[PDB]
Amino acid sequence: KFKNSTYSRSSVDVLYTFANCSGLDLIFGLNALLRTADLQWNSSNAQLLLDYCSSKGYNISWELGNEPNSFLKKADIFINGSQLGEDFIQLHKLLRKSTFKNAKLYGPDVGQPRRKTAKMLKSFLKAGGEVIDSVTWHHYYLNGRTATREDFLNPDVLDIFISSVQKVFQVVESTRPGKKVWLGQTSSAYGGGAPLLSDTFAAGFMWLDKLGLSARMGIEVVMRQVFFGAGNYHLVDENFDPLPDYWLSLLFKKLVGTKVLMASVQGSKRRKLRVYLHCTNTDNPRYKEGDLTLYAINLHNVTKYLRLPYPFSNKQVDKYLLRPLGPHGLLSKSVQLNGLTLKMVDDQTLPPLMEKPLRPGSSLGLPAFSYSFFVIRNAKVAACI
Amino acid sequence: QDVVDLDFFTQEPLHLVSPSFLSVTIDANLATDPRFLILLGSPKLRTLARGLSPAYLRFGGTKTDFLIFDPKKE
Ligand SMILES: [N-]=[N+]=NCCCCCCCCN1[C@@H]2[C@H](C(=O)O)[C@@H](O)[C@H](O)[C@@H](O)[C@@H]21
Ligand SMILES: *[C@@H]1O[C@H](CO)[C@@H](O)[C@H](O)[C@H]1NC(C)=O
Ligand SMILES: *[C@@H]1O[C@H](CO)[C@@H](O)[C@H](O)[C@H]1NC(C)=O
Ligand SMILES: *[C@@H]1O[C@H](CO)[C@@H](O)[C@H](O)[C@H]1NC(C)=O
Ligand SMILES: *[C@@H]1O[C@H](CO)[C@@H](O)[C@H](O)[C@H]1NC(C)=O
Ligand SMILES: [Cl-]
Ligand SMILES: [Cl-]
Ligand SMILES: [Cl-]
Repeated sequence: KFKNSTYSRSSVDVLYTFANCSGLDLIFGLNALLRTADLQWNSSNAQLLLDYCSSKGYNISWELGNEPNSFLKKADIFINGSQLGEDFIQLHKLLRKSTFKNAKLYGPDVGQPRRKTAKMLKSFLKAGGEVIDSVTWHHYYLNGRTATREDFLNPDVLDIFISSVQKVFQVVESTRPGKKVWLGQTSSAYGGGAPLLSDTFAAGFMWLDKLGLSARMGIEVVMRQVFFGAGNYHLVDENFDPLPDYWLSLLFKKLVGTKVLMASVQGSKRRKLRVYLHCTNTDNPRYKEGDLTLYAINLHNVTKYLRLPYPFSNKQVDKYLLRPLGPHGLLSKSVQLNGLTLKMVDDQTLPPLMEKPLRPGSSLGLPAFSYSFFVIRNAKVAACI
Repeated sequence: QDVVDLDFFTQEPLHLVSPSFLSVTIDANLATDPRFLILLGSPKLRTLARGLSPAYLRFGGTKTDFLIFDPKKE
């Protein structure tokens, strides 16, 4: 199914300028299937690209290969993890000889840790782990061809992610202890996404839960597949319109800080009411050092009312509750924040993200099949100062 | 019946995520679209991308391993 294609300097420029103008840091995956007669990586084409990018002053980070666990199926070539590690060492030497001698290198972008994938990741980290700056792996919950609505709302499906994360850390701690672990490509469902689901409000339960679990478990960076493109799991559709997961992602960015904390629900039902706690993002002008950001997912079919523990019970709380714009309910491509439809002011202007201040001491209402952020003002948490 | 008490651990950060914790990708396959320059030149798209800064943008996907750089191509 997959054929070789070429790309131009123009294409490289289009990509870099997009990233640069947008304040994003570009990571470029190099082709690992360029092989010598003895199945060593042939670095000649990469050398051409590195030189070009250095010639243009492009500050770029690098990867080599995507899902090398699948190379036999995709290209009838098997590359073992030991060889891949050597290939990475060879790329690292090229970077060290380039104009950006300190450029970062990530890999190996393996799929989620089945027996054979875990084996490949282990042998890769043993061989090449010294030259990678973070370990990258990928995750999807479901096949987009067969995924159901029901699956997108099922805690038993959401929970499978926990075991994948545990298995990756088990490999990493046995080979390269303390190395940073990144989700290098992830979404709800593979095969380009689940039609009519992966681009809707319903997609947000998986996305927000994955973010919460990733942060809580030690994953440092989560790369959402995709910002824009052909698959259903895009954040922005082919008309350049943002979908509900874009607005969810923007709110997360604005409200959720780097320091991860913990929340849990008493009585120990851990299933349908899912809660996460970080310090509030210190770049948000509205809030101050010490504030907390709670986020919560309600997969029950009734509203739940959450009570904050001492010493936060009477604090002013700002609610940021997301619900779909009708008539398509959870299958809507439009979302409202605290009852206001989210939409661009114009092509140059995101809207303000308006809070709903709650009555101090009130329980936090979370409707059925919904998710919300809650900022606890003047929380004065020392860990967050 | 529908009221629930939360317990919080707030003594110290349990983990520190990157400021770029929420990052994004563009699938390698998109560079095979004839309108790639129009798509990524879109001012509307760039505005939306700016809203997620700081973030990594990872260019990659299955097509990563079927893409070859050609310095001659226009
Ligand atoms: N469950 N689960 N997940 C594991 C089953 C194997 C994953 C399916 C094989 C295809 C994976 N394939 C994922 C993705 C897609 O199919 O949407 C595509 O656009 C990206 O370019 C690839 O890197 C990756
Ligand atoms: C690597 O690939 C280039 C371009 O296809 C080829 O001409 C060169 O001889 C190859 N190098 C090795 C060491 O096999
Ligand atoms: C490249 O960019 C990263 C991220 O902003 C920065 O930390 C790094 O120092 C840069 N390197 C150079 C040589 O500009
Ligand atoms: C891995 O593959 C390389 C290259 O084909 C080979 O020389 C090496 O012996 C293999 N290692 C293992 C452990 O199979
Ligand atoms: C609402 O959820 C309960 C479980 O708490 C379930 O037994 C009942 O069938 C659900 N109602 C609907 C309409 O799905
Ligand atoms: Cl292997
Ligand atoms: Cl190391
Ligand atoms: Cl695409």
